[PDB]
Amino acid sequence: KIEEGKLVIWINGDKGYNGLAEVGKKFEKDTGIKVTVEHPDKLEEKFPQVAATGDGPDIIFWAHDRFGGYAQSGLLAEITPDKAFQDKLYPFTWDAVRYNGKLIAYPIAVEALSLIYNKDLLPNPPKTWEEIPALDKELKAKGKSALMFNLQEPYFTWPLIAADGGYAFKYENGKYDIKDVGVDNAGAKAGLTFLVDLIKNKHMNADTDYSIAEAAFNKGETAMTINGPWAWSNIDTSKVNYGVTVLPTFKGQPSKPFVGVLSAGINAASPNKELAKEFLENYLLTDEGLEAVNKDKPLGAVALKSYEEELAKDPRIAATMENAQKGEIMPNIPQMSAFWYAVRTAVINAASGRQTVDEALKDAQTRITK
Ligand SMILES: OC[C@H]1O[C@@H]2O[C@H]3[C@H](O)[C@@H](O)[C@@H](O[C@H]4[C@H](O)[C@@H](O)[C@@H](O[C@H]5[C@H](O)[C@@H](O)[C@@H](O[C@H]6[C@H](O)[C@@H](O)[C@@H](O[C@H]7[C@H](O)[C@@H](O)[C@@H](O[C@H]8[C@H](O)[C@@H](O)[C@@H](O[C@H]1[C@H](O)[C@H]2O)O[C@@H]8CO)O[C@@H]7CO)O[C@@H]6CO)O[C@@H]5CO)O[C@@H]4CO)O[C@@H]3CO
Repeated sequence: KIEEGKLVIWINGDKGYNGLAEVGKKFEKDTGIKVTVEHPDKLEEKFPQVAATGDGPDIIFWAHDRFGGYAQSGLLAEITPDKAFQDKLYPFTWDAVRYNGKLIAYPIAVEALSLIYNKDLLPNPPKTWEEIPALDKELKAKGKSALMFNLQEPYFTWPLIAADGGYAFKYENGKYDIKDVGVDNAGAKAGLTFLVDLIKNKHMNADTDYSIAEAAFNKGETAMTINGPWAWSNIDTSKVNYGVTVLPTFKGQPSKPFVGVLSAGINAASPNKELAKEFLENYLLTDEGLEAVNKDKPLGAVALKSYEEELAKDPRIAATMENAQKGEIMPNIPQMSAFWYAVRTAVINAASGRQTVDEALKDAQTRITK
């Protein structure tokens, strides 16, 4: 069902889909071509189903990590932007959208975790992970804790584990080596061990989940937290006086948060590929375009250098980018579902003495490169 002479875009419901529409209206003015933005529930699952049979939308919006699965099944058309369009986005962001050495989507927005702190309790954030244990005792003397984050999820603990050497899969060129996993090196042990210590010296609680670390920061009980752009909305509400800054270093090495890139890909089945290419590169990927979606619902840090510079006037955004420029692009290969599951295990076991650091990581690694 190659609709033809139309544009149909699929975007998640929690995004700036009305702003996106106005861009669509703009397009419709210089072209006569109708745009249509929809936000169907479970679009990330419906896409692969409808597209396998030459259906779905012309363009799909989703975080880049799902795009590798789509591309393996040849659901996404390859893109060919020119060097001069390429130089308009941050370099790092193009590597988020290369599958099998091919460009499969356009990078929109960039997300990464940041260190969020209570300005009131902690007038100056720690620049070191090593210096947090002291801060905790220092702060516990007044009834408050130093830090509180999601420990139940690998996404949240990786920044530290990867700080000194850890990685998921090696990127030596534009391909990921699926047998070269960095969960069992020196660096990962150094970082996981540091984390275990925090739990063992009662500086941290082993069952602290997302909702527990949020409640705590937000009620003013703890002085720091580790969260993303999606979380800001609730703190505003909470009325806390927070700041957002770079992640602490570990052994003098930066924390390595995973990076997620919001991306737009074109259905391999679209008859409208040149139309979509036109709309993306010249209508959406411009200052007036990112601004129109953004006014509807913030995007965070964007990949468009020009607009980034203006957005980065909000220290929360500049910090997100700073963190993403130090982070680890979340690999988009199918093997990643192997890393999650196994890393969630290695960490939980280490944090509850159910297995040492050296035991957990080693069995994690065999599981992954299995
Ligand atoms: O119940 C909650 C959730 O249930 C359903 O989701 C299931 C999902 O469909 C399955 O695919 C599976 O997911 C596993 C996944 O495949 C594994 O790879 C791993 O997940 C990793 C992610 O793939 C990886 O991207 C990363 O994730 C981080 C995100 O990138 C990052 O943006 C952030 O996420 C925050 C969201 O941005 C924010 O909107 C908010 O999320 C709410 C969702 O929007 C909303 O859909 C719903 O989620 C349902 C979902 O609809 C069902 O499909 O509620 C969410 C509130 O929790 O907040 C997010 C932060 O909480 O953060 C994350 C890391 O959390 O890393 C992860 C691994 O660390 O594991 C997945 C299973 O754990 O299973 C889930 C059901 O559990």
